[PDB]
Amino acid sequence: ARNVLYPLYQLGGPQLRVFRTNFFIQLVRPGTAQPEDTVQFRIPMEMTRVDLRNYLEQIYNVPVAAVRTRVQHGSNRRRDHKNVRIKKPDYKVAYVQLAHGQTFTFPDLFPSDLRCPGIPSWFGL
Amino acid sequence: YRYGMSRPGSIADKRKNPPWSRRRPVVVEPISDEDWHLFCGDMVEILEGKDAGKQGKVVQVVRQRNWVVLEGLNTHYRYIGRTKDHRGTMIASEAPLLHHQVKLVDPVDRKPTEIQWRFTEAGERVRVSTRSGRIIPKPEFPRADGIVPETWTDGPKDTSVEDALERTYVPRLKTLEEDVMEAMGIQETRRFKKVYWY
Amino acid sequence: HLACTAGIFDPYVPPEGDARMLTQRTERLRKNAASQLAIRKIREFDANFKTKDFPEKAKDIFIEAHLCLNNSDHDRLHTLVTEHCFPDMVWDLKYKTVRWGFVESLEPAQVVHVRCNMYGQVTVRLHTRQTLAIYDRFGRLMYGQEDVPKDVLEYVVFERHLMNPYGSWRMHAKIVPAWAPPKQPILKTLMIPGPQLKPWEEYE
Amino acid sequence: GLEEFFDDPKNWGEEKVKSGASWTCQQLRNKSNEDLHKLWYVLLKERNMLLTLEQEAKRQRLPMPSPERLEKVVDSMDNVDKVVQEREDALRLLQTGQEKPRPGAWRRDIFGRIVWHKFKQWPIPWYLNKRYNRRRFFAMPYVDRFIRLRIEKHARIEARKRSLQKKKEKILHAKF
Amino acid sequence: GIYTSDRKFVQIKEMVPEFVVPDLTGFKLKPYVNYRAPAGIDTPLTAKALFQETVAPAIEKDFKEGTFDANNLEKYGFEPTQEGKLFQLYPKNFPR
Amino acid sequence: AFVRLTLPPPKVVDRWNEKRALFGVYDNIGILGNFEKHPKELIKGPVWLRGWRGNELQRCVRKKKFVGNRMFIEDLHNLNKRISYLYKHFNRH
Amino acid sequence: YRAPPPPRRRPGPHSPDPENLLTPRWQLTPRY
RNA sequence: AACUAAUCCUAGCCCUAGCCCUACAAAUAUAAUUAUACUAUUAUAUAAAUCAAAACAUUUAUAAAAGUAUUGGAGA
Repeated sequence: ARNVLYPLYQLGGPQLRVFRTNFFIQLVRPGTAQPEDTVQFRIPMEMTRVDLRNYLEQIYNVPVAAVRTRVQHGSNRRRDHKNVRIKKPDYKVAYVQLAHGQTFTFPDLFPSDLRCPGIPSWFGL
Repeated sequence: YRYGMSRPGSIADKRKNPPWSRRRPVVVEPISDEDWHLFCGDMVEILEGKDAGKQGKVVQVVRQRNWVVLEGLNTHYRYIGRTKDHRGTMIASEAPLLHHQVKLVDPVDRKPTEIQWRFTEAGERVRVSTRSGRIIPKPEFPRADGIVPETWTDGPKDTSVEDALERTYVPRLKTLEEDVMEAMGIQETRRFKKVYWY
Repeated sequence: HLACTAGIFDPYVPPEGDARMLTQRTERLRKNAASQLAIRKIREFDANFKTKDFPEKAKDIFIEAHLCLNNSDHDRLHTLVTEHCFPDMVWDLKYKTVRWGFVESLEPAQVVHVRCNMYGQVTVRLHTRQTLAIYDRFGRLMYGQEDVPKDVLEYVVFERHLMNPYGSWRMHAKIVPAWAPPKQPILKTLMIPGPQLKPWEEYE
Repeated sequence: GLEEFFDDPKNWGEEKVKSGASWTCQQLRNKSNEDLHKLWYVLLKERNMLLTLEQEAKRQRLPMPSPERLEKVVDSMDNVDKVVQEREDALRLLQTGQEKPRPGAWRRDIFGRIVWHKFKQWPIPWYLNKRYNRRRFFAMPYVDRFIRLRIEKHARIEARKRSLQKKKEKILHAKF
Repeated sequence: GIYTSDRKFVQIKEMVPEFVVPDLTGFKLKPYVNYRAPAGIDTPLTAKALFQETVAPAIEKDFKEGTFDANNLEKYGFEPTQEGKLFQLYPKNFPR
Repeated sequence: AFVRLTLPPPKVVDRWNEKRALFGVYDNIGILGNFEKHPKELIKGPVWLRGWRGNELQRCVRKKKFVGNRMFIEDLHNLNKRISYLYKHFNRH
Repeated sequence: YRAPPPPRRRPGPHSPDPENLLTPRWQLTPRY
């Protein structure tokens, strides 16, 4: 869940459960060379690496061994016609290593007449 | 933004209406939804234009410019496939017709009779001729996308017809979250401490 | 929107010696089995379409279309011919002046074969003497003679959209018989370039 | 599963993938609360897979097959949320009568404007929270000049739009 | 989690959201719907409709029988307080 | 300078329209109405100059008094400053 | 065209409304 | 018939009239826009001067009666 308030927890409170998840993630081909088990993911900035582990393990039943995440700064050099800087949306790249000996490789998605020139050929005259 | 024959947002439209355009505004007389009487598929007679006096069926209506498009009428000639290798082939290209340039046709008598909007027993609004009052029923036109709802066959990720129409909701004094707990039987005895909202 | 279709539904095969040649008219009667059912389809929408009288109406359109070229009457020519015919006629005549005239027809025009949601296509046989002279932008003569008649035999196909209430007979294409003589040569001279080769490559 | 993040292998390389219309609000209302919760995940799973494919398409600089599929899913998800929210909203009014899920009230800011203030959760009461008391909900005396400007500005706005309308009217007279 | 004194992170299990994933087996609803299926006119649910569907039948039966009193409003489904429920309608105590 | 290469759009004026044709009617209200209503009473315009005329300073001063209670603070202050400059020029030079 | 009706001043007694803020004080005096 | 250039009409405004007004989520005064404790929380005296009196000093405006009676380095 993103862009929402989570209930404040105090001693003796229930466990926090998100019945419906607003986090949306996309699998991306690794730009750098990574181990085959390692997988790159683009996730919302408010999601934690633990949430991704729970997200994959619960929603997709994918076993995860290790996770490494980075935040990419979006370029703001670009400017519009009005001279207002345009900022690329910042995104987080998550390197997820599979567990149970599983291996991953990015799927291969998207597998007139020449003798008489200048006179229209229509003329027979 | 001046609306044109090209669909808004197209590459040609961007050239036609750049953000920095400051040309003299074009005047289009505002027409109310009740006032407007021209719809796609309606047989109308061109009051004025290149093909004035020829009855045709509407195929596109740009209400922003009060333009009615008749296929094969008010039609000019242009080259299709004009390229370096080939000279090109003439084609017939339609030009926009303003709303006042066409009038609806009475089916019984083929004439450009002025019409007035009025409801029917079924409740559907129908245009009625001011003179020789008659009911001009709404014409039947195929869906623009070409998809016939009945002919459509479910593909992958598409529910069957019966499944979608099934009603399972049972009115009760419980929210979705509570209902999900009841079905799944989640049990939690902890309770949040008081929170001072302010 | 298209009011004509490129190509010919059924290509009529001209027989050698037809120029020398009642007679051929009976051959259509013999071949009415192939064409009369097509003739009925044109007749159904029109009912006045007859192979005997059609050529006169078609001939006027053919002659008129050529006349528009002399006056560059593009607007008029569009009505006379179908959209397929127009690009061929006028594109190569840009920035050129042509004097075209029609000498008396050698033989009467006769319908030859017809084969049409419905575009009736009628093949017509025409032999006529004409005069042609084309000049450059500067007025220099580049093709044809101003006042010399050339006898030309060709088969002309007209096409009308039967379904449309506004459909009319407009010239669509010309069928050229193989036995027809070659066209006159151009006054100017052309050069066929030699093979183009890179510095590494050598002439062969 | 990882396969769920990607489209059907058969569909890969196809110009489009056949898909139907999005779920309408009325149909979702007929569905039960438990059914609505399940459908949200089903739509979400399809949405994520389409997002994954679209991102790869952008990287490959290739067109996305049947982009309307994502739009249909998003519309269905939005329809689901409101239908569920409608049931939540109706019950909240019945049991409590509060027109908003979050406690709030109308308060005056330091600029003299009246704005709805959404209450925040705190572990201590307001009087024991100095920082909350530090927050200013009162207007300074100098705002009186601003209040007059706001009334004048509102009057000025009416004049400007009328002037703008007059210029548009010139087009009507000029064109006709 | 919570950052306590000495700059030490201590994760709190309760504050960590847990994704409750429903079982999609046996569920007949899919992301898209047939073009063959007619669309339903939108009828947003309101408190009047919710009360009529759920609460009205009980009171109507009770009113005819005469077994109705003000003290037993909770009997027909009124909640005196939202405390004790995991999901509280107001103030909202659960995430989307 | 360079001048237009096209003529301005033609203008057609109706000299017998209701406004022009009936302009001035009832201007003799006083003599033809027994002088019950003075022709100055037929003046339409700003309130402070209906039936009255004066120089700009008098007009501005009369405007301030007539709608001073309805004048904007910004406008009233600006008018006072302008009047101050006008007063010195007329009454001292 | 026909000229509009001549302007006429309303005759007869007219009583100003005392409660109205706009009405001047002197118009509400006994002298009035 | 030439390059540089030039050509255009509304973008809009101005003055009166009329009219008082009562037009998403998330985050925020802490370090504003930082989802929860810290640290209590708070504007403003005649308006003056410039200016006029050719400097400068008291002084210097901000319906008719009438610019009259009066006031004033009796001077602006």
